[PDB]
Amino acid sequence: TDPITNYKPMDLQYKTYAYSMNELYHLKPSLASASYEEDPLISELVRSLPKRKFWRLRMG
Amino acid sequence: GPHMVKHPLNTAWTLWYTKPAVDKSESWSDLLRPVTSFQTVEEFWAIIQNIPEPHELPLKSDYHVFRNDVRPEWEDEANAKGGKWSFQLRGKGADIDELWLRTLLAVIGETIDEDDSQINGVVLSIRKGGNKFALWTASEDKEPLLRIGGKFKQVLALTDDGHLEFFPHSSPQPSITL
Ligand SMILES: [Ca+2]
Repeated sequence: TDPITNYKPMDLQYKTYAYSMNELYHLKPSLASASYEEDPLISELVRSLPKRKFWRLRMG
Repeated sequence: GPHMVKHPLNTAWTLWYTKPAVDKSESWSDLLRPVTSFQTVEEFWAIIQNIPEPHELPLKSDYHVFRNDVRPEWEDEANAKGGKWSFQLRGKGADIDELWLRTLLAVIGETIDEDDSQINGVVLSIRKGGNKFALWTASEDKEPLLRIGGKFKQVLALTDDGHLEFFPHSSPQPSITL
């Protein structure tokens, strides 16, 4: 949580959505909360990710 | 359960992976695929928490996170006239997971990009000589590149001794060093 983590440009002309790093951190899933787990869009998106073998972690 | 109220991102983004080769006969095109696309903060977190962290990745693999209409290839029209700010981590002592995450947050958060967007995507490369972070820009406009590079330096928490190099895609010496 160094200063850059609160930085974000203000009064953007050509963009609508900007977030500082700490604002994005604040939206991360929290300890012991099922809001993400129970969200059916989130659940389906995670299920659409590749199986573990895809990443070829075994190659080191 | 119920849907969370999502927080939109300014553009959609796609995560790509380059796999390491397992056979002498695999080409680059065989080794790269787009994995998943997203346009909310919450979808981003769910992806990041369910794919391997950087410290898990094998040698000669890459994560690429690019705007959904740009391929992570310099041939792409959006990249071909541009380049990348590059940083190499000589050493495994840095927390590559947090450096990568901070970079991603800065990118999807639109914090270090110019208002008139220059950033097309960002690439994590796992390499024997040392791992690399690359921030891909659409142009070589010097003044916008300097502001992006300085902010990238702050995101990565480098001291003056640590150096970012900008490489125009049309090659291999750097044209700017910070
Ligand atoms: Ca971790």
